[PDB]
Amino acid sequence: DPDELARRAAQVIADRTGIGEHDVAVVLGSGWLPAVAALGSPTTVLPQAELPGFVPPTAAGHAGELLSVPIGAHRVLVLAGRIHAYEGHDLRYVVHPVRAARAAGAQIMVLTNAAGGLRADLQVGQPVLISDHLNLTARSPLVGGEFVDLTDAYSPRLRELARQSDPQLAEGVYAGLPGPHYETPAEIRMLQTLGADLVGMSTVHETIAARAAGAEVLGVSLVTNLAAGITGEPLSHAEVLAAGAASATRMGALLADVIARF
Amino acid sequence: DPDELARRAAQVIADRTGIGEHDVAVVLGSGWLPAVAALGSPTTVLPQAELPGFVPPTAAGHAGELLSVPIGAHRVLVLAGRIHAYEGHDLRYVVHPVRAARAAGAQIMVLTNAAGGLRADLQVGQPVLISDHLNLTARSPLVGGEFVDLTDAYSPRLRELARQSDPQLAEGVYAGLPGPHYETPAEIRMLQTLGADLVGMSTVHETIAARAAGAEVLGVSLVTNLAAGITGEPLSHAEVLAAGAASATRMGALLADVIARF
Amino acid sequence: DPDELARRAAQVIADRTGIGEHDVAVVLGSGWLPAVAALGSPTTVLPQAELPGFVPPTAAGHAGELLSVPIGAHRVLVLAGRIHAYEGHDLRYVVHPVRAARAAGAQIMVLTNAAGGLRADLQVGQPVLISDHLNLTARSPLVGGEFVDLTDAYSPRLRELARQSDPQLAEGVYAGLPGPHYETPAEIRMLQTLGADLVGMSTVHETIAARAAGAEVLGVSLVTNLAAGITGEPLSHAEVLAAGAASATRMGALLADVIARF
Ligand SMILES: O=c1[nH]cnc2c(C[N@@H+]3C[C@H](CO)[C@@H](O)C3)c[nH]c12
Ligand SMILES: O=c1[nH]cnc2c(C[N@@H+]3C[C@H](CO)[C@@H](O)C3)c[nH]c12
Ligand SMILES: O=c1[nH]cnc2c(C[N@@H+]3C[C@H](CO)[C@@H](O)C3)c[nH]c12
Repeated sequence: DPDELARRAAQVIADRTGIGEHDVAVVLGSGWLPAVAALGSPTTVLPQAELPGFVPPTAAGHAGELLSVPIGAHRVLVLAGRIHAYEGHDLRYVVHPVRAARAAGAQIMVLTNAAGGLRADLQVGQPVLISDHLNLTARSPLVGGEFVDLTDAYSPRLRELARQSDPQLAEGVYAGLPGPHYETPAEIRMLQTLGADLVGMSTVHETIAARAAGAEVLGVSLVTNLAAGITGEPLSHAEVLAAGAASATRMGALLADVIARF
Repeated sequence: DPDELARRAAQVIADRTGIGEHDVAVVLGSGWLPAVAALGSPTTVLPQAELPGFVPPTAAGHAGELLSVPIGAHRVLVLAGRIHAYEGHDLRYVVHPVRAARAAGAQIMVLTNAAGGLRADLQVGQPVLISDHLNLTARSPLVGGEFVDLTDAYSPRLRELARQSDPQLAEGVYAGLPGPHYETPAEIRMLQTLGADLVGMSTVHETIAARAAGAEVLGVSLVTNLAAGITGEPLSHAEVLAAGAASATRMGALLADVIARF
Repeated sequence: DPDELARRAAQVIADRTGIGEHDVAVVLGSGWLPAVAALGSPTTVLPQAELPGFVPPTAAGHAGELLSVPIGAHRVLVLAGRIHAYEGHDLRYVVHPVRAARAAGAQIMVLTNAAGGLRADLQVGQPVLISDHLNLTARSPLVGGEFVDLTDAYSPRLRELARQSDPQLAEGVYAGLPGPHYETPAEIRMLQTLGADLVGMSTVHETIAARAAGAEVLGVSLVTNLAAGITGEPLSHAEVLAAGAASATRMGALLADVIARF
């Protein structure tokens, strides 16, 4: 039962942070690890693994920590690192962090990730707001009778607030694939034909779960590389992390400022 | 064993209805529940849960009953309600009803469903004959060695008979997705590029199983809403059922008239 | 563990063939069974079922044997027949043959298969080099941390060598689907829009596993039929095998000559 698991996790979060309720939750993805400090000074930092239902993150660049940080007038839950479907876990565990955050009081989820850029105007190191997504996993974190509407899944309101922080920000459609292998050039051309501007291996299910649980979502992708075949250069996870690190300053600053505007 | 479980179901059906063999089978989908009255008067009504191999339907608007109704010169098996892949059951259970119907003698399957409309001409409340489908579930109810040809999976002959009943009936390509979450506007634009005119969360596997079993198929979608992003308005299951109810009488009358022409 | 099972299978291969190491591996797919003779005179022939981790092939036209054949200056492992995902096995077993071959020393994998033709200039009986693929199975044979780059997954270098044998060889993008049901005409139109020139039910995962393991790949499809909807004619596995048999002479000769050029 996802509901009870989330409640139990939320209770532990309240007991360890000393805060009965949090207002916003942020998940830092690949390349986003160094952006955690700019969010503010944490009042609590603990291992995600400590929390009920939390499968510890294992991918490089994912700290696997939970931080409670005051940002603006909000108490923010920072999920430094996430698990992915390609790691083999049931989607119940993949979306648990977001559900636990919701049970802890968070009504706004800021989901960040690294992504390959498909639209010609996107450059490596550029943060892109997610306007919508393409779930190409043939799966759903929802089960039986949960008919959730995904119109405005990525709140236009939150994207406008983000632009208030940095009017420069572009938007794009995120394609969520299973992974863990990167795409072939032909698959990238296919994704372009399908309307995708960004490609990654997470987020879509978490967004679906967040909406199903009544929370708004702000998605932010960091273009860590141009999609396969666009340049012809080889992609590697280390390169993804390195690319993300180069924009850590802007990223951390952006998150801190936008969240304060919520 | 699928075949043997289908035979057991067909036998219980014969015993309970007192009819040794049926000629046509109809599966009523979301919103079609109240269309049963217009089909004719049942000689027998029983719970699907009482039939071997039948996983009971659980989605709202799915009665989970089996009726034996005489329509014209045919003895018709009416499967009021169905189970869906999003309910978590293996496909053998999802296509079992159709296989049991075939074992009961049904050589024609009338698969009805609710669907979101993507093509510009479609209106809410409009019945649409399925001309072909797009299986976007990445699954199949068939196993090794079952290399079934899907050309004319939706019998042109039956669509021809349907138009004889209502000359104004339009046709469309149905895209079958996993569900249970509705599609994002971006996914809808993607489906239009893929050639989809209607979008749903059932039917495709049942059609495949029916063809593999040697039965002809007539697919009928009731546009219960325009696809996500077309109107921007929210989608909800209650609304799907409500829309279906507004057209239930017409749908039942249509089915009765078409089937009598078989 | 996949790697351990692979190394173990490789030790058995070495022992039963008396050959401590092989240089090239070739997988013969549907319709390719008779092309084995032209490869050369085998020094050892044994059932795949007798090797660790090898699930026996079951589809008609797949011998299920492993042959050690000297071709040119190379010691070649010939996998006569393969298993498919539609047979229900975990992808670990589907890609095991390739991983075992790599562990046995093979740094080049020649993956052959039967495929439906989508591009208008491709004819039944025509061999087509795979330039790239579209993995439309929503799956991957890899697990967490195995972020493999798939640029040039099908070695341009090996395709060049292939053309030195037959300068008239055409290239095409292969779409890998789950199967086992054949595609609907609407699905074929979709595949064309997605950039597919060939459609099949294997190879993509084996290619991914090969690349992840450090082996180059040469993919060769034999157009055994025009895709569904192109002609309207019925498709069947027997016809696929018959079509393949009609070009077995050309294929066996092609394989023997190309491998000798490696
Ligand atoms: O080109 C790409 N294709 C698919 N995903 C990504 C990502 C995103 N994350 C990064 C990480 C792999 O390096 C995995 O969890 C996917 C960055 N670039 C790409
Ligand atoms: O817009 C749509 N997208 C996907 N499926 C449907 C359906 C069909 N059924 C209806 C039902 C959900 O309300 C589920 O079993 C899917 C109607 N409208 C849509
Ligand atoms: O039209 C086609 N669609 C999908 N696969 C194939 C193939 C390839 N193999 C052949 C075999 C089925 O007959 C199965 O393992 C798929 C040949 N023609 C087609």
